[PDB]
Amino acid sequence: YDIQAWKKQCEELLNLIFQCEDSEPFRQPVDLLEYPDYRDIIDTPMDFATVRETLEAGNYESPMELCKDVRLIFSNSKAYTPSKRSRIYSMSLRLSAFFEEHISSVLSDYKSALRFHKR
Ligand SMILES: COc1ccc2nc(NC(=O)C3CC3)sc2c1
Repeated sequence: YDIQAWKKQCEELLNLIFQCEDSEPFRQPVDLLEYPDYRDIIDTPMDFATVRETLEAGNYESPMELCKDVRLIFSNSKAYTPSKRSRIYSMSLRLSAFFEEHISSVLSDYKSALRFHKR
């Protein structure tokens, strides 16, 4: 029932994501010189370095907020892809499956700890 445990769990999951070759396109903000129309489609850019920096600055209050930003990385990829068969989008789908598989226990444990705190 540790209310704070999610933070280090998220740090470790981000470390695993950075070791995945599938995270390459998502490690830093999308390069606007490479994709000049990116901001005409995507209103809120997001990337894993921004997520890691937000976490390390103490600017996430819960793992749900971190999960919302990670999911935005994947929805941006889906919105920007010209095809569902594109390389970068295909990498985003595998990385999303990996992330969802690992974040589920983090969210469950945190929500359970909060419920215990308010019992
Ligand atoms: C910024 O995130 C994405 C997501 C999907 C994505 N699909 C792409 N496709 C191409 O470049 C084709 C050779 C023409 S570039 C790209 C970039």
